[PDB]
Amino acid sequence: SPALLARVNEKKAELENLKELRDLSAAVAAQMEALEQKLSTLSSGTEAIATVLANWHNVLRAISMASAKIPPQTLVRIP
Amino acid sequence: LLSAHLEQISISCQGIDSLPFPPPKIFTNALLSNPDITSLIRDTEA
Repeated sequence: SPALLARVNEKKAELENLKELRDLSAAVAAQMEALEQKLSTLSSGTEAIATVLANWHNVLRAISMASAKIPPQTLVRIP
Repeated sequence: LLSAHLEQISISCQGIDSLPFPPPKIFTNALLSNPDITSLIRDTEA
C-alpha cells in the first residue's frame, strides 16, 4: 500500500511529463503549419524571378530571330 | 630617287584612300534615329 502510494507519485510525475510532451507536440505541428506558409511565400518569390527569366528569354529569342535574318504586319499582343 | 619619292607617295596615297573604311553598313544609327513602324531592319539605301 505505501509502496503503491509511491508508485502513484511516480505515475504523477510521468503524467506531468507526458502532458508537457503533448503540449510540445502540438506546438511542433503549429510550427510546421507556419513553416509551410513561409515556404509558400518563398516559392512565390521564386516564381516572380521565373517571370524575369521569361522576359529576358523572349528578348534573346526575339533578337536572334531579327539577328538571324538571312533571306510583315504590325499585329502583336499588348496586355 | 626622284621617281622613287613620287612612287612612294603615290603608293601611300593609294593604300590610304583605298582603305575600306567602315561605311554606313550600320543598323544602330537608323535603329535609334528613325523611330518608325517595326520591321527587321530597313537601311535607307535610297
